[PDB]
Amino acid sequence: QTLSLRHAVWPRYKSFSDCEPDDNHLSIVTLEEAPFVIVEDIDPLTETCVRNTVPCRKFVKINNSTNEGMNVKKCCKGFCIDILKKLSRTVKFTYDLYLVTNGKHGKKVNNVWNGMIGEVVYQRAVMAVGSLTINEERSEVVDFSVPFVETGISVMVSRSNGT
Amino acid sequence: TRFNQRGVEDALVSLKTGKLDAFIYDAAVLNYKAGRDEGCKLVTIGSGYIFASTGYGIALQKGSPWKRQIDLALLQFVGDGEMEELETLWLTGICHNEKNEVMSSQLDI
Amino acid sequence: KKEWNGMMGELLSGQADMIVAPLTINNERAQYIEFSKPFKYQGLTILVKK
Amino acid sequence: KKEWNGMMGELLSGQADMIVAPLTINNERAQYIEFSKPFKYQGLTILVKK
Amino acid sequence: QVTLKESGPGILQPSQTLSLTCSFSGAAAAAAGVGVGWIRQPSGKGLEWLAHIAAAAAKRYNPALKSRLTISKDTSSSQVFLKIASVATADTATYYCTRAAAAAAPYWGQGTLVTVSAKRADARTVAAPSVFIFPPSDEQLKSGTASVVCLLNNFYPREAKVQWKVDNALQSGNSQESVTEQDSKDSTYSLSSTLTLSKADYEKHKVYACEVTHQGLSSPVTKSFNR
Amino acid sequence: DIQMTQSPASLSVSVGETVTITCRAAAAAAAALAWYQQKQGKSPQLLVAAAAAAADGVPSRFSGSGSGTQYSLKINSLQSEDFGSYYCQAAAAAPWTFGGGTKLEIKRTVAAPSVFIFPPSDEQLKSGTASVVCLLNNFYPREAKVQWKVDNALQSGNSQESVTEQDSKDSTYSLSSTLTLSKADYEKHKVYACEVTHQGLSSPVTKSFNRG
Amino acid sequence: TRLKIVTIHQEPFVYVKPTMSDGTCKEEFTVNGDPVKKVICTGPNDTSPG
Amino acid sequence: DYDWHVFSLVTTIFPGYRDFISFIKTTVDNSFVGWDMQNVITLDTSFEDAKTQV
Amino acid sequence: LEEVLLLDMSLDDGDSKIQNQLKKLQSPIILLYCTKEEATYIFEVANSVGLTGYGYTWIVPSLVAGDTDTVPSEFPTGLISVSYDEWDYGLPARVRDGI
Ligand SMILES: *[C@@H]1O[C@H](CO)[C@@H](O)[C@H](O)[C@H]1NC(C)=O
Repeated sequence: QTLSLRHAVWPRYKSFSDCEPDDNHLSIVTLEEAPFVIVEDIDPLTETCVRNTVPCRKFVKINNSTNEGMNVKKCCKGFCIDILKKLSRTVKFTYDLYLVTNGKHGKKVNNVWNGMIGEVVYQRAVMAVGSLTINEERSEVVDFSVPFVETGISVMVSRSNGT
Repeated sequence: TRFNQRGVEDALVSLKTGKLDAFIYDAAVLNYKAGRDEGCKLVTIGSGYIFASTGYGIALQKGSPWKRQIDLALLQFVGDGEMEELETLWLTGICHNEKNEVMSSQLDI
Repeated sequence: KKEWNGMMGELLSGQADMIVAPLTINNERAQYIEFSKPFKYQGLTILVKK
Repeated sequence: KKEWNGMMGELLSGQADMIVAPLTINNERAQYIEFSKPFKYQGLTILVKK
Repeated sequence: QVTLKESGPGILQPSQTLSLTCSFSGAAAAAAGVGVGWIRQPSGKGLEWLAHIAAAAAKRYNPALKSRLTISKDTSSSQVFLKIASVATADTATYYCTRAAAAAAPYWGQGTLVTVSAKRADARTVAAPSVFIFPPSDEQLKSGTASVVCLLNNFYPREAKVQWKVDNALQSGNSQESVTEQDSKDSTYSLSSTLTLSKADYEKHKVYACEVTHQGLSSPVTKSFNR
Repeated sequence: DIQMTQSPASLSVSVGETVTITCRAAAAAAAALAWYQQKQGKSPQLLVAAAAAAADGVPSRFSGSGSGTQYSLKINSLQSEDFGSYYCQAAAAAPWTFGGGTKLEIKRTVAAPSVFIFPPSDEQLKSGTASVVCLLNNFYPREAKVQWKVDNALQSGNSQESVTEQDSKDSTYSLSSTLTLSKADYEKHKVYACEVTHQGLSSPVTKSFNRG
Repeated sequence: TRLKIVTIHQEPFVYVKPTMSDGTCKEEFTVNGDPVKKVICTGPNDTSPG
Repeated sequence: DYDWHVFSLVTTIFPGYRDFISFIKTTVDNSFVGWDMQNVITLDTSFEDAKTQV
Repeated sequence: LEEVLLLDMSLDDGDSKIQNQLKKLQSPIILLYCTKEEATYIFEVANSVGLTGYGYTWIVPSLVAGDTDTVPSEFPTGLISVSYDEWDYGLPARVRDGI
């Protein structure tokens, strides 16, 4: 009375004989950082997502010591997920998200990229969305888009009392 | 070199109890923390006047055909106003109060 | 037919190669010109007598 | 199984005939019942101790 | 430990499917990172790209061959199945399954050869040397020193081992091993050798030749050039 | 797809001295290059990752330098385990293409080619063909050209070469060029000659085949 | 190499002033004394449209 | 399991279709996942093809 | 615009491919350009597929109408078409205006 599947994600198949690569699916890689990208366990009661969120295959290693792991389904919520929803609606492309594995955005280390940028440069993931800072060093190897929220090296102050 | 903080919450607590006079860090995350902070004791300053004023964005594979569509969609979303609606939905609408008058303490020397 | 007059009309006509000015990036312009990455983020406010 | 209890739970089973009580008109209930024309208009509010 | 082993037939007819596979040990195919890929080495040539898969279950292919390549992984046995149908005769070279850590540089295994051609149980001359002996003549052996070597030709019978009088002709003035298989166009093969041996090595009541024990018919066949 | 043209295939250095080898590709933003060393009869192995990170178990003197397009490998003192080929790949584009490489061998130039001609035998004469072999033996440099004269006319198309590997004992080559002739020209013209064009030989040793 | 640039009068982003008497540009310095950089600027007679 | 909530049903007049459509509708009624039966159709390509294509 | 359709109608096997794209026209609002001889058979194909049903709208030039006096009884009611002022602007009026 239980279902098992050989492949956790559904592979896409060539329909008949048509020379058209399925360009409308793009493995998008994200990074866990609230509130832009936040992680929720699948609702154990109904085994689904609430509609404002999106499915995402988070790869959890089996144990802190064991290197083995599974791409367990997980439910992705936030602001970047919503803007990705609107972007997918307007551009009309499907997608199969999966979270990062190295845990960081990515910084140059011995001429090697890591993290989100590392997984995007090697063309293992076409588009990358989340809380990513536009930077000069990153613009060299990766192509960015028009920013939607500003940022910088800002300062904050404790709110002083009235006088 | 002497004023480093171990973590974000460490410096946040220090500012809450006044261990440090000010905090220097990423603009958006500090805006977000000042949003949901208890009592609105933190203030972000500049109205965008920040050094190395850059933006968050979406990365793409180099020279991908998606650049034009992605950019056009993002600009359309910014122009019509749903961008700031999503902002208010998920960003720091909390606090955002007008500090009219805190109790005038004992008029000191 | 509706088209561009003055500034964007001048630039799209090829009489100039670039625009360096306080030009506001938006979807309608981004379709037919190309904007470099921004050099100053800013917004729209209101000016009134003091 | 999408089961019901309460006034509607005992009505869809046919035990009763008419619910005379402050029952609120909405979509979910109207699927398995029908409602007379509203006999008292109302809204939702809060109590706090004075 | 980290062991790579391959599995595949050494020969196949063209226009068929090859289902070679490789198993990787020392880690898992789902070990949070390092995966398995495949690389092709044409004989006496550079290399061309085939495919790879990482632990996160992402597969990438070669755009030139996005018609017939298929690949799958089995983490339970820590192995990779391959499926390559509609093969072509130009595939007569080796293959390499490789450990494919996330960097652009994978770590390679021993490698396995595949030979696809018109070679069968009745192939013409591709496999293992055939015999040719002296015919007579009285025109060339009159002035200089003499040399007696074997003529090799026309050789299908892979059921024959290759050896040349071990511990007698390794360095005894012979370029016996220098001569290799002369790859021709329409499967034609015939070769020779030479020994710059002194005169006394011919007439000392011991005429040397080439001797091979063919276990297809189990005979000690001899071989000696021509005139 | 990225083309990638390597260093000239004619590069070799004597044992124990410096050498530099660089492969040239497209000048786009491409620094994620991988460097391998190749073993004859064995599996090729890594030399440097990312053009700067030498792999584990790599001894010091294979210094991988360069940037942009020019990515070079420099060797302080060539040794026995350094022998092999050198391959290089770039990972910038979607198709990942390898390099051509270059064989490395001791640079001791001795040129004393030895030419042996052997006429067709009676078995292939019975078959209907004539396979006549011209063998160049015991010459180090890779330059070896075979010109076959039939009635003082250069022959082409039916002369196939057997370019052999560089052995390690005496570093010499044995190339056998075999000619397949029909009985028609065998009865038309009788004498055929093999000439061995060598860059070091100003007077090559040409020879015909004896009667019968 | 010569790129045609077109802009619009917008303080403090684009300051426009008349030339000197000889057609050159008056040399002024900032409060810190650094040279106030200048460009020739062939502008239309915007003072009176018509 | 593959998150393909969107679906539509089509069937012919081969026997057993009443039971199949009834069971599918009843299962749609009870489950909490919220299936979206955009249109259920029982056509017959043997008869007029125009309506089938429509 | 949904899709521009270029039709090689007089091709024997072209019709075999034609139903592949003609069936792929979902928009009720279609504009047509052909001749009357072409119009008859293209309308027959559309009817065999079902492009003449409810919702669908046909825009055609005066060429497919040919001589509107001989009304093609096969063509569907509700088809809207353009023509010159034939029955109002009479031939004597035409010639007198030309003179
Ligand atoms: C501001 O006033 C509050 C009293 O409500 C006091 O607790 C707090 O310490 C004051 N701020 C500082 C920086 O002392």
